[PDB]
Amino acid sequence: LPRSDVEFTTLDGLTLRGWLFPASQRGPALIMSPGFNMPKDAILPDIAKWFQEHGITCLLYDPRGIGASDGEPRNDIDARQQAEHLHDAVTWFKENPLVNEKQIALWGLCFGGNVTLAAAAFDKRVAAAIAVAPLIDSTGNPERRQPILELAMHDRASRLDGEEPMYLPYVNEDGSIPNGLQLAAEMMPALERLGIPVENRISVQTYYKSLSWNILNVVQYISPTPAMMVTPELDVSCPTEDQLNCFEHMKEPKELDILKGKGHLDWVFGDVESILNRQLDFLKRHMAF
Amino acid sequence: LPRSDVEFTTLDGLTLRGWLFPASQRGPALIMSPGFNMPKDAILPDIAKWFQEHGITCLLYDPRGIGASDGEPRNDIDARQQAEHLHDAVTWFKENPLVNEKQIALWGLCFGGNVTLAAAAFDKRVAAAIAVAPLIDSTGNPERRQPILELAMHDRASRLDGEEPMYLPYVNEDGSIPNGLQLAAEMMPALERLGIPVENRISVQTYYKSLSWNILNVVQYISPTPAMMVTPELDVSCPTEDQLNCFEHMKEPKELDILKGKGHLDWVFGDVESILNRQLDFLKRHMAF
Ligand code: NA
Ligand code: NA
Ligand code: NA
Ligand code: NA
Repeated sequence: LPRSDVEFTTLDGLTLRGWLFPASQRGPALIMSPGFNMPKDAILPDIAKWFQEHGITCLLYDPRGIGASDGEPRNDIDARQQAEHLHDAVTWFKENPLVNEKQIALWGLCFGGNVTLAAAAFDKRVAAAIAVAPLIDSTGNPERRQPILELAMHDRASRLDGEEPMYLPYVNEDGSIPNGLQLAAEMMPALERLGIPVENRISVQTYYKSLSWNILNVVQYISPTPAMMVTPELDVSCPTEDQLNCFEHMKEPKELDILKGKGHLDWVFGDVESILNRQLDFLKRHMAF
Repeated sequence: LPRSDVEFTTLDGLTLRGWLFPASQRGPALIMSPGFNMPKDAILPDIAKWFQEHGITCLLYDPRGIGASDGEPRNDIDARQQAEHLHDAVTWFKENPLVNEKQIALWGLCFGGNVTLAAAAFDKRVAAAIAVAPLIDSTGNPERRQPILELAMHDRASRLDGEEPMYLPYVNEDGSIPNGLQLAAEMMPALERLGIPVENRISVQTYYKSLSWNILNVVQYISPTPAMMVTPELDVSCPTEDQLNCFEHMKEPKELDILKGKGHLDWVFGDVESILNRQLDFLKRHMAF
């Protein structure tokens, strides 16, 4: 079946927009969340297509302030709000007659995997959750937290006087990287090298909100919702050690797949059929289909 | 001088309302945050009068969704947002021409002490911070989180359908206390007994937000802002041990004042003059007045 443009409303009044990949008959479903500061457009659509071809209806949408979705400022990341919006997505999805409401899973890549795990921590309507190379910590060096926090205070006060929101680049003109931005600055050239457009700016408030967000503090609440982590062995962008630390904080039932020999992104050039068959088997075993 | 009605706009578009207790000349200032789900009207006004009489201009306002301030749902507690609103309160104090911009301190009681420590962790424009009997953790029995999280999920879906927000009582009809409501159910009869009006309802969304809020994530960032914790020795509502554990997570410069033989709130019948004198001495030493 062809993909559809869809939109749905959040509790806080925003329209989020995305793509629906309907399966050929009523059955399981999957809500897919993209990487850090990225729209739905890159990488995930072909994965959605693969799941759709295996009977899973997929929802792929632009988070708040990204891509085609409402939200101001743009490129202003809020994990707590984004997890909340996944609850609103589940609410929306349940009304689709192709969707068995006991077979709604969440799937997330990179920052989307952080938000996916957090949403699974809170929403027992979710039948299963998969996190692929999740971004666990944005703190960076906490002794360069001070400049960005000062910028965040200046940004508030300036916007209160009608100024535009302040943004940080992934890479300063002097070649520097702002404190919590090395993953972004590392991924951007590889993505753009492959023709994937990248918004190379992020609101300074993004760093403020992440200091109060610690996924390690809520992942113990996912259980008994089955959860799978998919961790590249050689992830230097989202440190493999961080991802395994998160897995260690989770309770059973939880399942781990290590992508042997792969980094944060280059697994897309490996045996992706076998990667997705493994995740499909996880979903089949736990959502029963 | 007489107290004035004041109001100020937050970055996210709300009008918060409060009282101003102006000192007789330009000098230090103090932003005062009340306890859990409580308006500005209780206990704090007389403390503000005392600070005003010692030369400190006080702002005492209703948090979002409380009392005279904007916010929907009502009685929906969001520590992250309330700390953000403390940043906008600092901006309002700085931008108005009554106080010395380098002598703006934060003061908070109970849950207000939590938000005060959080705000001081992020905002280096603050000259000093005082937390009195800060509420550190509202998780309650984590094995009891499920009925509330389910109600939170249901509230979201219902409100999207046009329905009114769902609230919980401090005391259920069978005499039971909802999971994170033991402090509130304990303090309510005592305040009402003294004629202090108590809103005995809390949004089900309050527990949802609080699980992603852990003040111990950020209090190590307060330093170098001088911070003072005032802890009742026999606090059974916010366990003294939680408070001291928070204090040990903080760095220097910090100062601790144990209120010997006092509970969460009954220190208000003791030697408050000497209690406040130790806080005034703390402020004088760090704000040079
Ligand atoms: Na964080
Ligand atoms: Na593997
Ligand atoms: Na509906
Ligand atoms: Na909490």
